[PDB]
Amino acid sequence: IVGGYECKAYSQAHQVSLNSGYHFCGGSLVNENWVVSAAHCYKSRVEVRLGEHNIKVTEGSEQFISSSRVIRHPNYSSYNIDNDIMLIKLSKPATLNTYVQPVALPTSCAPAGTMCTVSGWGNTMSSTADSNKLQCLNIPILSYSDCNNSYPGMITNAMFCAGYLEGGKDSCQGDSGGPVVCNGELQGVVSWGYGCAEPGNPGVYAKVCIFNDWLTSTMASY
Ligand SMILES: [Ca+2]
Repeated sequence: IVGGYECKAYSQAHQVSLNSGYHFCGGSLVNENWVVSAAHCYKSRVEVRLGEHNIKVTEGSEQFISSSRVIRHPNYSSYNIDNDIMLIKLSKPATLNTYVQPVALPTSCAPAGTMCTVSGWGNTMSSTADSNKLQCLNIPILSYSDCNNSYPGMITNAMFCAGYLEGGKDSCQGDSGGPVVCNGELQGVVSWGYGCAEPGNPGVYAKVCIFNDWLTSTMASY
């Protein structure tokens, strides 16, 4: 997260760290057994760390659970990073408490102008911002025209832009797979962008509201 603020410890209870010897992506707990991330974060096996604030310090709030299965969207395509969503089945259910809570899947798509929160342990491009403690950022959803203008012809129906065309504030590498929460629901998944927090290069997110049929269909296929 570039230009954000350190989140109030555990204010983002659904936030998870994806770890394979080190933090490499984020994810969102959507229920006791499932995590939503980015298909570009795919690994056949990962350890999901819940209840985290400072990933480098044991706090007593964490839960480490290995995955029983990692399922990328059947239509994911890397050359254009389309359908950049993945489901992770936990090997054992998370324990919900003061530190671990799921985030609800969107009923409907949020329109342009909606103010949202993005969080993560990715690069902050700041000496002063410690990526080891969860960073938060409020970003507005951009219009389709501003989005397509920024990345001509590269925006599909499974993407939306959010952030600031002037730059300075954005998600960054390491934040990928993380949540974009708007009015208490998971609207996006940190996906891609050109650089981080650069003028004219807003962040691009996977558009969760068009994947609801696939998501629920899969969560019912345990
Ligand atoms: Ca910790």
